[PDB]
Amino acid sequence: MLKRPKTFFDISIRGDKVGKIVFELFNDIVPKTAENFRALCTGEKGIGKSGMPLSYKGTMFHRIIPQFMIQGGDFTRFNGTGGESIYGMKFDDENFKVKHDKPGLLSMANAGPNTNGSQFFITTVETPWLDGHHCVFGQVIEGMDIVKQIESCGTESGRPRAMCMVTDCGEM
Amino acid sequence: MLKRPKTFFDISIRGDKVGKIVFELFNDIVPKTAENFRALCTGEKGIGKSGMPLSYKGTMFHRIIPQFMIQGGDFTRFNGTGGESIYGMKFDDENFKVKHDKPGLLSMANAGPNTNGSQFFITTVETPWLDGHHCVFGQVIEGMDIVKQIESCGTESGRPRAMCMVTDCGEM
Repeated sequence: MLKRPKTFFDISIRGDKVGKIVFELFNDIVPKTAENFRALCTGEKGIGKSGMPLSYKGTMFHRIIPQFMIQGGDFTRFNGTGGESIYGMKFDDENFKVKHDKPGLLSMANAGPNTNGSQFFITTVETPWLDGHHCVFGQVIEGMDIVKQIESCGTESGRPRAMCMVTDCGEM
Repeated sequence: MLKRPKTFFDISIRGDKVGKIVFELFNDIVPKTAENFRALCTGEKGIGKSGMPLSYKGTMFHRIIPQFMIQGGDFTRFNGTGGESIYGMKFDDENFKVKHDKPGLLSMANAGPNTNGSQFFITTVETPWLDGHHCVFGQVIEGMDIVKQIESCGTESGRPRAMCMVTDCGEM
């Protein structure tokens, strides 16, 4: 019998520590996707195939769209073109059971079907149009205000107006 | 009678504060170029033409080449395609009096002649091949170890292996 894992990001904005976001991952619904996020928070898998630490520590939210989502998780290229899962470069969309039906959902970014690596995004609104297309695997249980601070650094193109960093992360 | 201005960057690497770099700017040799760096350290010019704060606070070293230089200063795009001077988008190469003849020199990055904005770079070796082509305008007087820590995050393509941030900056 397994519990939902908890992870956290420590956030800083524009160089200043702002607080902590705490996630709960649905390992009961998408075990393989949740477990990817869990390991990348802990860095426990060491050095990935790209020769980089498999860890969100020191990563940026490189795409931020107000009234939509914030996106991060690229720890090989820090610009949205990289990232790597614990399973390899890419892994398949596990399932689409959970809907983007509320704010503060954790969901896998992808460049098409079954291209999951390490990039994730956090919704700040309902985004049902992403249902069936991005795999929701956990939710924000603490720190939605921090999410809304990062969101407030965004533009409609997604280009950020400020650098928001995961300065530390791990499992609680 | 004017003294050389001093500025500083507070650095963090991979999310951890590492220390401070202190510069001395040759306002006696390149007054207009030094003054651009001075203002952008203080943020005193407020909001630039691109609608962003004219400030290095929260900016990244987006290009890092070991046994060469580290490059930062893009506060409009955070990837090497942006930046803005206090004089406008671009300003002319002031002069080329000072040579890239020692480590720890501050020099203006450019995409060709007279395209100076806000991107700078710090040499960690002698780079005489950049003489006559990039405008040297100050030097590192404290924290060369921090420069060498950032450099150690680089690759030969210039892609960084870690996120090194100016978390605070100003004039001393």
